[PDB]
Amino acid sequence: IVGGYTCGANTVPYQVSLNSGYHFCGGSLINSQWVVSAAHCYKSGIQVRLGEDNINVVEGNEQFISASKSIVHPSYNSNTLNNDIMLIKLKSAASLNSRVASISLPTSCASAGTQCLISGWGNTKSSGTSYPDVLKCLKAPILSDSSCKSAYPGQITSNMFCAGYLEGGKDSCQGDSGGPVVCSGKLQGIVSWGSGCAQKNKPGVYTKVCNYVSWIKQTIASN
Ligand SMILES: [Ca+2]
Repeated sequence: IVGGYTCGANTVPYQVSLNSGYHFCGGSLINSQWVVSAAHCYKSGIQVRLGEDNINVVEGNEQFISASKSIVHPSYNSNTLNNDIMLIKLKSAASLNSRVASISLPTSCASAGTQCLISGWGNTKSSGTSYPDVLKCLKAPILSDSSCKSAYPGQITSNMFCAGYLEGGKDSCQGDSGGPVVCSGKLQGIVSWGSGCAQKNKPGVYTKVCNYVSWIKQTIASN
């Protein structure tokens, strides 16, 4: 997250870190057994880390649970990132508590203009590289479809939305991929892509989770 703030330990209790020997992507706990992330964060051998604040110190509220299954969307296209969503099943259910909690899936899609909370352990520099240890947060508004398509001509599908600041300076970034965009208390986006991070006229692009709720529900009903 570039231009964000330190969230505060366990104040984003549905945020997970995906670990394959190191943190590589975020995700969102949607019930005790399932995490939603980005399909471009697929790796074999994922361990889900819940209750994290500092990802490099065991502070006492973590649960580390191996994934048993990952399910990339059936229509994921890794070239365009259309349908950039994946489900990860935990080998064992998380113990839900004040620091490890699920986020609701949406009933309706979020509105342009809505300020959402984006979080993660990704890079905090627009130019250069610095990865935080503790979870960072950003409030960013959803941008109109026409603004998003003007920023990325011929690249935005109906399964993507933009959020952020066209003047630059505030955005998600590498290493935040897969993590949540929460708007009015529901998971509305997944950190997916953008041109650089926090560059002028190049806002973040997010997977539109409200288009996937039927797939998520039927998949979790089946696995
Ligand atoms: Ca930790």
